[PDB]
Amino acid sequence: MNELYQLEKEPIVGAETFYVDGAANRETKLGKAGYVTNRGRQKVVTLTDTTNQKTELQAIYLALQDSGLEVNIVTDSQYALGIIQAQPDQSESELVNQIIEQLIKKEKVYLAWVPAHKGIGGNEQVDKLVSAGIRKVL
Repeated sequence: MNELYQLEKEPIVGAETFYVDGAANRETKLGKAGYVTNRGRQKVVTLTDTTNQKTELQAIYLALQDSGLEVNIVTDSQYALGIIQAQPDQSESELVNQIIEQLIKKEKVYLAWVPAHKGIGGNEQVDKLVSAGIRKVL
């Protein structure tokens, strides 16, 4: 049970695989954020005052919404990496707070991110055709 859920954030013994990634202009803290679960689900949301990593944090809540018990939350965010991993049930960022509460009523989500911007679940060397849109990730 740990603090408020099963501290995973790393390779899980055997949990469902989920994706999480959103693009929202950091400089303005706004844009889109969605996810795709192994059940073939796809959602999207707008960011408000949320940092680049928080854009993925909000989206993180998505993969955590239909996650279930134990899933693999693949999200590009070194911030969540720091907070979302540190049981942010009530620490630092406010987003991770909501994300954890949901993580509480479940098992565990493997949250990972490696220096880049195109390393998530299903991308296929393409995000959403960036045409100078105002949804760049810092």
